[PDB]
Amino acid sequence: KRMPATRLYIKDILEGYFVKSEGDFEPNYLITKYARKVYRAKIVGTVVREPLIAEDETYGKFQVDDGTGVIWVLGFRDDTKFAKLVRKGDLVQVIGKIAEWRDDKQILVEGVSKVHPNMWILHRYETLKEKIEHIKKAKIALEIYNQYGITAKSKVIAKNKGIEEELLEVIDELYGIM
Amino acid sequence: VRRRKPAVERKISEIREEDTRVSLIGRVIKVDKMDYMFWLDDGTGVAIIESESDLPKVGQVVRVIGRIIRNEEGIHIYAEVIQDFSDADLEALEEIRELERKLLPRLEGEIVW
Amino acid sequence: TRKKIKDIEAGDRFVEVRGTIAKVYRVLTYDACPECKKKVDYDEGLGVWICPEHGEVQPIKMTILDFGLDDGTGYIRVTLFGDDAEELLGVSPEEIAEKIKELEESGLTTKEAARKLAEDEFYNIIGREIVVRGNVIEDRFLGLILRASSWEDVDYRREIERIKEELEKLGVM
DNA sequence: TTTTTTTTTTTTTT
Ligand SMILES: [Ca+2]
Ligand SMILES: [Ca+2]
Ligand SMILES: [Ca+2]
Ligand SMILES: [Ca+2]
Ligand SMILES: [Ca+2]
Ligand SMILES: [Zn+2]
Repeated sequence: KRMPATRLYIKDILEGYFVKSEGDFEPNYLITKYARKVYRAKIVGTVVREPLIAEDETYGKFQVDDGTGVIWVLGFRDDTKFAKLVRKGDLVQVIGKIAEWRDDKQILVEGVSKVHPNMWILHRYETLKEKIEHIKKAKIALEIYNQYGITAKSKVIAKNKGIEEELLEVIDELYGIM
Repeated sequence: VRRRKPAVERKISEIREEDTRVSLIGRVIKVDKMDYMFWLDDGTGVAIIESESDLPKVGQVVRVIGRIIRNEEGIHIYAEVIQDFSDADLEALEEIRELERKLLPRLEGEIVW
Repeated sequence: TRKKIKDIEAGDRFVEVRGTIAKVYRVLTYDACPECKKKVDYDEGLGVWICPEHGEVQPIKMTILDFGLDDGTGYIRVTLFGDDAEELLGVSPEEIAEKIKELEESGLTTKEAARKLAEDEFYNIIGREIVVRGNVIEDRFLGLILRASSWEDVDYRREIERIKEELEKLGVM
């Protein structure tokens, strides 16, 4: 299975809690301050600096600013090609895996392409809609967790209220991290 | 660690003293090709944008991301990024700016652990 | 009819999905019959192209584009053919055929050359937001594949209006 | 209406 790429503000990624999976094949993920488990990120911003391509072409990187935060986007080996596509000033949409290096979250480029200014507007509208949807669902799930915890009874109650069972596990994991 | 400060979205009339990097969106009304400067009008005011290399055309709708320069001659913006916002729906952008201003502080304050 | 990827089922018909191009599996061209668009065989004994349904035909180059699409709620494989694929790729099928030939001459099979050309030359298409319309078929191992009949650029005002409707349902407006 | 058939995973950076 290929889990979805979550459309988020760069601030939400930066303020999140990166989770490094111990297994060599388990995907790494991030848990936001609003208890959102994120495997892949989908952001829309402006390339603020001319890309950095290593002389030896081992890595290529570029910076994206969306107004809420600034994040680095990285492509390694042949993937350096992604960084060559962009230029300083381009308004782009980026999809990729969330990574953490030197305790700073970043995006491992899976795809980057130039977008129309109305796509940036659509991105902001969608990001806010998804955020409100998630917060309201997580608020109800938090009340269930505080009253019953992770039990067979709480899982039935969560399904009845349109809450995924996975959401209760995310809350428990976030409580353990904090 | 001086990390890049994200460009703060503002209107020309709402620029604050504490702002160091801003994002402005407007229409070009005058271009000085010798001093590499241009006049941007967003509807709320006119800002003098100093450009290093890219000069837009007169009447073009552009988005500028720049650093604010405060001198004895006034406040001018040293442009870092100039994007073509000619086909951009500024009505939709204005509507989303108001939605974010109203809803974002409420969403953050809903966290009761 | 607009449906989120999380709601898509096998056998779904006339589904409209708006999402981001996430992966490019294979880019290749094959000789096809101009009438039925099926793969034609070259007969070395007669020197002619034979279609199983129409016999001796003049072949046309058909482009195949296999990629993935993500809408924030799910992921789905997508396949585009001919003119729709050529329009998205921005490269002529004759030019793609020449590049596939160069890769095959280097010791790669047709399957290997198609995957290589998608990663090396058509990686630029990834990250692009598009609207795909088609029917969903279920592959016995590849999973759900959306056979896209057409693709088009996103109408941002239409999409923003859909989001405003969802915000009204949440009590924002 | 079509060709051909094996999904997705990590880790690497002056
Ligand atoms: Ca890759
Ligand atoms: Ca400039
Ligand atoms: Ca069905
Ligand atoms: Ca076609
Ligand atoms: Ca068509
Ligand atoms: Zn035929």
